[PDB]
Amino acid sequence: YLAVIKVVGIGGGGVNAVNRMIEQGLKGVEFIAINTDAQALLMSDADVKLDVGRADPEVGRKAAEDAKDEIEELLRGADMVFVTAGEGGGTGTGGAPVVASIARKLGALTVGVVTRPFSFEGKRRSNQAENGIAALRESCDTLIVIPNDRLLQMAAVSLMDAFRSADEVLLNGVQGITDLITTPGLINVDFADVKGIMSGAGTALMGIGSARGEGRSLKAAEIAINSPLLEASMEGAQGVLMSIAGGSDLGLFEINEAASLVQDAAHPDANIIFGTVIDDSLGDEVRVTVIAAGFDV
Amino acid sequence: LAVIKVVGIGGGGVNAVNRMIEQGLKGVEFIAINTDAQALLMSDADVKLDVGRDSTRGLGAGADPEVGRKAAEDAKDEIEELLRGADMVFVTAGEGGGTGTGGAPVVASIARKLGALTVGVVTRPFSFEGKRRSNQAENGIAALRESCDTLIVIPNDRLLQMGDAVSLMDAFRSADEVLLNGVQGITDLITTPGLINVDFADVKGIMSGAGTALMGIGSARGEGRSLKAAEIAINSPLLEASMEGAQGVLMSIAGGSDLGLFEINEAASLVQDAAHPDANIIFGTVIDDSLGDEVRVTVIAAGF
Ligand SMILES: Nc1nc2c(ncn2[C@@H]2O[C@H](COP(=O)(O)OP(=O)(O)OP(O)(O)=S)[C@@H](O)[C@H]2O)c(=O)[nH]1
Ligand SMILES: O=c1cc(O)c2ccccc2o1
Repeated sequence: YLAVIKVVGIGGGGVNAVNRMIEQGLKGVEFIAINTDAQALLMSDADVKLDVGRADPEVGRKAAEDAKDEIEELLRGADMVFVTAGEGGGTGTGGAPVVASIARKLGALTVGVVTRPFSFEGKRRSNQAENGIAALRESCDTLIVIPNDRLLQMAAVSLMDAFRSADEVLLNGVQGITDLITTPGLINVDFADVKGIMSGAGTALMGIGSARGEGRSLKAAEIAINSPLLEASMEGAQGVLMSIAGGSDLGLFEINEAASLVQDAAHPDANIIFGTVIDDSLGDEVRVTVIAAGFDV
Repeated sequence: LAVIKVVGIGGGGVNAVNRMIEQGLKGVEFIAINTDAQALLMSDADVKLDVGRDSTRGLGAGADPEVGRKAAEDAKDEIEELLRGADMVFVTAGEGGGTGTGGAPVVASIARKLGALTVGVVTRPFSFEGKRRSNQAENGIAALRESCDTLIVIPNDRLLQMGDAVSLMDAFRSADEVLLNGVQGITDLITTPGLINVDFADVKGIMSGAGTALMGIGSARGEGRSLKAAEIAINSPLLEASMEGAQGVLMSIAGGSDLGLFEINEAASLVQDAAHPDANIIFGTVIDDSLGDEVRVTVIAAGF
């Protein structure tokens, strides 16, 4: 009866992202690692693991289609599937859309998570990364797109910091939503609400914010609604999800001030899903995640 | 904090990493890369990558370094994605086989292309392993040295002059230990500093572009421990009697919190008296409450 959430990392970048989620204690989900390369295997502590290798996206797609039945049996039962090939290119890019289409034909709410690489990484031809997004958005209910370039606006970031930041915000692209659904807080939500703003919703962007001390929830919320990762698209989004993670001492009044701000910041006709998550490991810090989907005609 | 990643590649490198994990080396991420799937399933590394499955069946590179080089290069995008974010990468291997000899330069070059401070720590095989393993290790060391800021070379032959005079497995365990000593002697300055704090920036200043290097290790307890451990270390057979001509020297003294500045300083006086007249010498200390009344000096010598 409660939502069954499965999180699928496919390809080297995807299995590695899933391994990071496991090491950071992301709870309440089933982890699935799918390897798509014949020549190598990244190992994983995921609950469920499937090797389909039997650096090219076409290779990753054929490997996944060859295993469509096995893949489908792993996904059967899920209310929600996340699919990511994480950072980097590779076969995962090709296999991701196959997993996503299987999940959506199964009727799971299917959320793709994809990263645009930094511009300083170059491009390898076919417009490979752009095609990978398009194929994924062709088969996802919601595609969360993380533009890594916008991280360089979040300061005077070093090259190592830029990579560590990309990893962290990718992880949050899953955690911020899944914790809202799976983990109790003062303000809880219905999986059905979440299904309503994300189903058939198309492309989404994300924003994050953190603060300590006085007015932490309003500060963190204002950082999140203003995140360069949202690419100034908050005002036109027709679906908006916001989750506030903090300690269990966080007062209703302060929470509500953040909820009121996202409503002022959002388009008047937007669906807004608002909740909180008790995470006492955070001290007097509070962490806001904002997912914006849709667009205004 | 600086993000430190330690890569064991090939069988010996993966075994050294397990020993690092067994002995509690902290503050680093351990990455095991091998061409044998069952040896990687016995690894306790945080991250594990099986390469060359098409070209080796998961049974090693058959002592062929070109096989190990192609297997790592085939996985270069994956490896790069595992290293991304590190300020410091160590690349550790037993030279002379196929996987470590061939693959270590690829891992190192990725770390260097990312701009991480890239430190190799590798062993020369024992003379009794035969002349092809020595030849292959020679080429592998030369390739590795092109892609490392500092490449620490540990001659296994000299291990047999130290400690107890037994068993083949015992000797390789000794290799595992000295590889750990070379990694820990450096990483602990950054992750668990004592009184004389030598941070990542300092280590980067002395180790960047430094070239080939040797190490010495020494420990002692009781009266005059810090002087004793320092003298064993600067006289270590692993230093191949070349300490005294080295112009860059990094030295760490690890001890419990009862280790006094006076003790530390007396060891430092001894080392710089014995050093090259023009040598750059950096001394740092490591708080390690696990050592009891023991003190442990590690010495890294480059620039001969
Ligand atoms: N530290 C350490 N060194 C080892 C161990 N076993 C072998 N060595 C050393 O490392 C060298 C390389 O061995 P090994 O690492 O196992 O080969 P490999 O790189 O995996 O190459 P392969 O795939 O062709 S079998 C050996 O020649 C020996 O000198 C070990 O258990 N610990
Ligand atoms: O550690 C493992 C073992 C495997 O069988 C596997 C298969 C596919 C994907 C990831 C995997 O990680």
